Amino acid sequence: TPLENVIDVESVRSHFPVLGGETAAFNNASGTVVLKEAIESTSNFMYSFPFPPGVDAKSMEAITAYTGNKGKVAAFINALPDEITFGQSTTALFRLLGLSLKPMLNNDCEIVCSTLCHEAAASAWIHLSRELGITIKWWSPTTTPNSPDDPVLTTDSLKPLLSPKTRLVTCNHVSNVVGTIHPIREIADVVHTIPGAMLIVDGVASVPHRPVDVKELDVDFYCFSWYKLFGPHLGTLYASRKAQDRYMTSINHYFVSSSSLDGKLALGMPSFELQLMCSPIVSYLQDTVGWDRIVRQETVLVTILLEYLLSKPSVYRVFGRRNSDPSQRVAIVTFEVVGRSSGDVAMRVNTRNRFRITSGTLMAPRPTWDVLKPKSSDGLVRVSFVHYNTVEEVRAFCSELDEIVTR
Amino acid sequence: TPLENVIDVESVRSHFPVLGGETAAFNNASGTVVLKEAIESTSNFMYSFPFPPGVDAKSMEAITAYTGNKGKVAAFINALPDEITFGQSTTALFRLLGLSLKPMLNNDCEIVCSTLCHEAAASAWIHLSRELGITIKWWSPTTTPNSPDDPVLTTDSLKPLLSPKTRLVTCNHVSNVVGTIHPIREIADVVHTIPGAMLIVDGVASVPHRPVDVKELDVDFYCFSWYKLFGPHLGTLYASRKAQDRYMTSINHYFVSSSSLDGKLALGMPSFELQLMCSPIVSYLQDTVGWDRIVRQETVLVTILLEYLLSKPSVYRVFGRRNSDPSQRVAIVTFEVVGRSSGDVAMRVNTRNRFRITSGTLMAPRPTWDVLKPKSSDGLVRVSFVHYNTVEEVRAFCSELDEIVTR
Repeated sequence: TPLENVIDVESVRSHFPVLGGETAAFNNASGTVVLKEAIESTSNFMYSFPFPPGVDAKSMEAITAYTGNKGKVAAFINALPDEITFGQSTTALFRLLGLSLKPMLNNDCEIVCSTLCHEAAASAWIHLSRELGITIKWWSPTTTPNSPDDPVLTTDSLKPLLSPKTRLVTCNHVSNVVGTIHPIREIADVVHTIPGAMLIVDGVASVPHRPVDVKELDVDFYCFSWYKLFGPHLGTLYASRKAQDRYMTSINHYFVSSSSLDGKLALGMPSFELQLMCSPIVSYLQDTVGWDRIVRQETVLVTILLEYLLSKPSVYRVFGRRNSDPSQRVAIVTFEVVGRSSGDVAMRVNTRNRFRITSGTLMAPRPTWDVLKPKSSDGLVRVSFVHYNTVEEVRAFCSELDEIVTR
Repeated sequence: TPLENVIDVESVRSHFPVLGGETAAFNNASGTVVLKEAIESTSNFMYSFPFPPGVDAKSMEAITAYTGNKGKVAAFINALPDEITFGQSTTALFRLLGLSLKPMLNNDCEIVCSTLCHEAAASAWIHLSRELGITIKWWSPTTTPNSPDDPVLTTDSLKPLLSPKTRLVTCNHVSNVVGTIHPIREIADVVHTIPGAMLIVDGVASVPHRPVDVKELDVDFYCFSWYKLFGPHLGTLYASRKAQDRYMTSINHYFVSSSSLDGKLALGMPSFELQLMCSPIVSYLQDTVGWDRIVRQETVLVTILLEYLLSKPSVYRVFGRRNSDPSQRVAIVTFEVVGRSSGDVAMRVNTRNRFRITSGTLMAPRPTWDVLKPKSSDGLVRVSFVHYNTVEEVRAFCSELDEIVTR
């Protein structure tokens, strides 16, 4: 039978009013449409009496709403509230984590970084390394000759780079230019065979597509960005109690208690108005739509796009996993058109403005140019779906892309 | 004649709907009510098609709106757009500026810090000093025996601490626990007698109360926080072209152009939704109400509060300038009640919940405990007005405060 939508298109898209227009949103890995309920929540807070709140009954209700919001976001990733903090961005929070870790590190310790890392991560650990006088032991992904454009992160590739002096291992849960799901719990179990070693995971390309449980991942640190999750431009970093007590030094004022992650890393007054946009998104994803429908909807969308791209192997070179299986890969699909500029293809699609896609290095030169290695000087073409995208849109996009390349 | 409001109370307070309730907002130095037009602006952006924007006509109009917003904010302080950047907070932006300056500094250079500095500043320059192996040459303010609780920042106190190896001088335009206006252009002219030396000014307690022109101040760096300015929890840092080209190193990804301040200091995707709240505030302050009415309204409010406090010298010890003159001091008034806890006084006022005030160290231990030195273990009482506060409110507050202390 022809593949159809799993979601109620109208019910889901009622929360995202701009999706009714001419242009379909196929660049969600660079930023999603904001959840209506999230905007309504921040409006209500910003129209309310300002922080810092008083001791009166109405002020205590506003404190309960703030603490409640943090409690739900913490439960979203199965963390305790004192194990999470809100920041400017993942790039910022990774840099501040570096400053927190630096005092208990030195030039004798080893940092292992995945070459599939976003520069948000790479820049943090390059800067930390340079300040400590460390040279990074870079961790290359594995390709097999039958799947040369499908880079995989394996424990077997990591083990040779590990030593008794390994202290930092850094990788992503998903690469924003590949879309493959890495085996984080397996990597964590291997990293933790080295006493003193900590695993830092960039989960920016994961948390929007899959339910996350940082305790089941047994990661030391996990970080994600709400603007790829129907939310504001705002980061959230997780740090285990063990990792906080053993590895972290406060970067905050001397008089601020350093027990919580907020205490250690929170620089100035936090953006309460942006934080309170987040609990509405948690309840929307978990309860209103649910992960079963989200994953199934996104899987069907990836099936239709891969079906068309893999149908013409002489035209399209698909990077990453060449199946739509949910446990294997999320709805981030990178490819290049053989003998054509990726920029030229993206411009032609975006100029027509029926679909919004992107091309280039996508703030990830190491995975793009050192691993995937597109023939195009302009780099990769990327289409990225979320659950509010429709089968009808993907089918129409495949027709338009075909027209552009067949000309 | 009895002092009356200069503003149209109803017209001004139409932009701040929560001001109609029971509680009067007298803790504006910790956070103001958000401008209605600012909330409406961010709503419209967040309901609009997400960034990063396309090449279509409607996307280019959204780019023009973003660039236009930055252009107006830059003109608000008489800076060029490439001389300003938005950040998480003043505390964060000062810390990132430290990282940018550090590579071209060493243990032979001297950092001079005012003891009137907020810990937002102190923490930045303490951390930078510790990383470079520098000990700060702390700059004490001047008191005279006839005005012992009125600390002043003088060029004459600064000169002995200056050497040919001075590279950083740091102070605030206004202290959040004093409210006195410091002579920044005079300090700048003196700092610039030392070639290579740069002046960094914390203007968080200034920009809400007075028009600012960073070119007339001739400061190297100026920083302020929008949440004390009827806006979001969001910082803006200015850096002169000279200061950028000569003193700053990019902390951003290797592939990002370092010509603009954004290029140098912007970590991850900026919070566009919070930035676009700012141009509405610029047009509200400059054109809708205007600085003449704002300064005159705030001056009358300070006159009524000081009048009452100075009327009972045996009860109230007033810190800072004991006049309401606009060129001398802004509407931030700190005092303590003789033989009474500052905390006890604040609790009694806030519990009644007719007025919102604050007590304590207010994230400024150095000015509070090392300069002002209140007799109370609980520190200072602070009342802070902005132009939307009324003479009727201040008169009523004076009566309530009297009742609490006369008991």
